[PDB]
Amino acid sequence: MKEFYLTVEQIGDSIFERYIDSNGRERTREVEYKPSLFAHCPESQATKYFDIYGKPCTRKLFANMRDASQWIKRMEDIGLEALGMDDFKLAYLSDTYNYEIKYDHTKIRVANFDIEVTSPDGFPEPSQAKHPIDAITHYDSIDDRFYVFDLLNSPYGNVEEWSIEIAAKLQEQGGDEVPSEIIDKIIYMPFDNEKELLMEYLNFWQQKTPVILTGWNVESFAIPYVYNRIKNIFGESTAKRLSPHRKTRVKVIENMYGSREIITLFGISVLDYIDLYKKFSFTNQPSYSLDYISEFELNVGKLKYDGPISKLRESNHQRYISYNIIAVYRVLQIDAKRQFINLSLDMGYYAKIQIQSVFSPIKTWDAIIFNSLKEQNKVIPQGRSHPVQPYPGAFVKEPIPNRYKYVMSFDLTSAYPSIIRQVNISPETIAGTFKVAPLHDYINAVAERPSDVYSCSPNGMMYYKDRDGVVPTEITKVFNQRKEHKGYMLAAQRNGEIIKEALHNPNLSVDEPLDVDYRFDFSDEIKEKIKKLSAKSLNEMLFRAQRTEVAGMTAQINRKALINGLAGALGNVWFRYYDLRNATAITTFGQMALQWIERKVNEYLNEVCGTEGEAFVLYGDTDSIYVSADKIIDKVGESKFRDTNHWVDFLDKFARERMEPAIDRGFREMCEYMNNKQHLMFMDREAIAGPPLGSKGIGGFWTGKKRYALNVWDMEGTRYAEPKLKIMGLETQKSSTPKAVQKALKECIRRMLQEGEESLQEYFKEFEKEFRQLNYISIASVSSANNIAKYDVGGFPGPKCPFHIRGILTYNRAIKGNIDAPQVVEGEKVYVLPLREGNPFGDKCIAWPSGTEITDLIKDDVLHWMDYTVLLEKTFIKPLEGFTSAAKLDYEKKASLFDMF
DNA sequence: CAGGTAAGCAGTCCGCG
DNA sequence: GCGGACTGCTTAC
Ligand SMILES: Nc1nc2c(ncn2[C@H]2C[C@H](O)[C@@H](COP(=O)(O)OP(=O)(O)OP(=O)(O)O)O2)c(=O)[nH]1
Ligand SMILES: [Ca+2]
Ligand SMILES: [Ca+2]
Ligand SMILES: [Ca+2]
Ligand SMILES: [Ca+2]
Ligand SMILES: [Ca+2]
Repeated sequence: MKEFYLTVEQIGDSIFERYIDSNGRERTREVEYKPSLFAHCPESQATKYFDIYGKPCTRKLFANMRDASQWIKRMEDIGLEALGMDDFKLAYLSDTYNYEIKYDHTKIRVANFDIEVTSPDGFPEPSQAKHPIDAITHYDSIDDRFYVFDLLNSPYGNVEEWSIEIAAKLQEQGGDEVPSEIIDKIIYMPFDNEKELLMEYLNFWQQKTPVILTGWNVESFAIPYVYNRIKNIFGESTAKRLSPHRKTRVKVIENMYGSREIITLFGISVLDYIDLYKKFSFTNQPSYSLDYISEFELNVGKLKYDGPISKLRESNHQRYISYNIIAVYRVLQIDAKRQFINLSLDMGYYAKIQIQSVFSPIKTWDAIIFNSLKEQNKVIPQGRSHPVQPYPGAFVKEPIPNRYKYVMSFDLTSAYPSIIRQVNISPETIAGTFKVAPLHDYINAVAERPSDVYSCSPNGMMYYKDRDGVVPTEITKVFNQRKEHKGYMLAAQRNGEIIKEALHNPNLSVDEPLDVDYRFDFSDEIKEKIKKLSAKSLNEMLFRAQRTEVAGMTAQINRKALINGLAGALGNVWFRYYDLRNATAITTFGQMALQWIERKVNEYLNEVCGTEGEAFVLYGDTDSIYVSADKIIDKVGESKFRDTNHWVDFLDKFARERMEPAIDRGFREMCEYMNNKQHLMFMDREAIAGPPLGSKGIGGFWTGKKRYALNVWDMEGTRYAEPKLKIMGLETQKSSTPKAVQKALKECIRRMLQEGEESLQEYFKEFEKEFRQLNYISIASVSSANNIAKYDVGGFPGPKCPFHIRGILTYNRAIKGNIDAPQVVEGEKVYVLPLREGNPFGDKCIAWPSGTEITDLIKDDVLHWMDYTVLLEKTFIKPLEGFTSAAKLDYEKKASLFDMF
């Protein structure tokens, strides 16, 4: 097989590389890598190296990496550019793997671990590591085994061995319900004392050294705790055995308010699953406890136990250990679904970076572009200092707040990356500038043509047309990948709808799910067999289709995020290719494109309708338009349609056969106007929206910019079995909105859009009547809690104290003195409830850690003093009032003359 | 910690005769 | 109590 790296490090003048050799074996080597850097040289100097601008360079080969780094410093002292890849391990990887890396995941050791630490005096701080580690479960991907290290004797209690037999039993049998599919994969090791446990763990770690290391909060908790505990018991040299090169570094992670400590283990790639999830999931969660996320992702119930975790080991060691094992498995289950590790490996190897660098689009693109340029013997410029400067972004149209019955939307495929490719925007393709006219002059096509030679953006920039820039070239490659995976995602989605349809008429038989590839549209034969299947088989097929869709989603949306990150990186001062001229060329072209096409669509539709000056485009954001289709439907007449699907078909046909060709002609003219390199503005129909045929539903409404709701029947070619709400920006979409309130507001909107005013009034009246029975967690608001200290003045709110911080301070006084009570963690999320006047907490609200029950100490008092009236008005009535006034609708029945009978 | 700008709403402080 | 200046938080792109 072709070799591939696992990890790479620079340690002094050596590269330390772990890799898979040509036989599939893991190896480690130390290489005295001699780096090269570059300086500009005279035109007469014969060379094959040129900077990105075509200026000749001489290569300087250094005796060692320190020599190279010192040379960079001296070049700064002289005042001359030091060119080339200054991150020497990226240069090493580029030299050693001068080919597209094909990796074999089965050979990469992926470790998933979790530790338990009993502590009677509050949260066990990793930097202190003052309490024994009493459990470790460490899953190894190569062995496919859960290795369980269990401390039986501790200063906090001596316990009996964990029983695998009890662990397997149902909760109703007194067991722990450790999933049957992992029972045979557990390797259980009990220990008489902690020193022995840790020594054996380290020997095990040396035998089975993780390449990728993951788990839940491992970077912020498990890794520093294990490192510091071992350091405290045995000394530093022993703790450094966690690194295969015996090198570690305390790394300070700092933001705008305070800092924290993590341990860098050289020769290991740590991908904490919480961070993978936050980056790659495109969710924003009220809580990031593993319990909360597992419930959300997997629909598994929380692991229940009696009493605090600080007493769980002594009271019920059996469950304590079973829960440690299940916690490790839950991360594996989430990954089986989301495939973030696979994503990271894909992106890391593609870029030729340390895998953990996938968190940084700047580093990722720096490496992609360097490797691309190196292929041509071109030489990357030195990174420079730039002051942070604001720059303009997208255009967003101000909508007229209203109901909108029939709506068709369109938006550009990969807008910003497509603009980059179309205009040819790149550091080395800048050709000059032209004298700019006001933006509206380009939008209305009255401005002088910018250039008859170069490709232009209405910010004044001109670009070469003779050859593609490296940014367009490399962005196109990742775009093509994204497009492939999105194809699979949408096929899986359409396949899901077929199954949902079939589930209306399930067959009374015993059978199996069909063995099919859900990434491809079902054939006629498959469709026929599906129509003959049982509910059991259909539901299994739906589950599989939906898992396939999720896998496609992960692969596509994060490749989209990467390419969009390149457009953004051009406006990030830490990017090697930072240039506000290029960043603004993208954003300003986008503003033009949107407003240009708004004009063209209006002109086209006024033509086909025989009107003048009428606004068909009601809204737009960045690269999208929302077109009122009422007059189109009305031109045929509603009574001509057999059912909802009939007019959806008609609008779909109108969009594809009339709208899109007109849109395309408008954009081709714009491309010619700007003299662009290639027409790539592809604005395809997104949504077809409207009320169900014959209903009193309103179809959709807008309250303002970035705040709307649509009843969608077809989304990017997926024809839904049941209408789906596309809701953007409204409170139903915000993690800060109480769970039960999101649900109720969503139902109000569904009723507005699908059923009408009377239906809405019926639901509101019921909700208002019953909501006091809702569980306190379901009606609590959520907020991130930053700067708790700033606003804390002797335990009381300081000037300008935010509402949620006030709540936290109220909580702190209420639990004061308790070493055991859960503390609110700076920067994490809290639940927030308002409190009735004259409550014993002495303030108008209380807040506590999100994803948790409030401590039993005060729970009864919170429940008793909760202000339901305020809660209802702020989270429910006020947003609903916003929706209904916008839609010109009443959520309460107004008086009428009929009342007099 | 890690990636760009636009823009919405909650809430504080305080004016507004 | 609404509106502005401001902070804080959170979404749409
Ligand atoms: N830097 C950055 N830019 C974004 C992000 N989301 C959207 N944008 C910018 C770049 C996009 O091209 C543009 C339009 O947003 P869209 O959500 O419609 O994405 P895009 O057109 O790229 O892909 P699409 O084919 O519509 O799925 O807005 C983001 O998360 N980061
Ligand atoms: Ca635990
Ligand atoms: Ca788009
Ligand atoms: Ca599309
Ligand atoms: Ca059937
Ligand atoms: Ca869009």
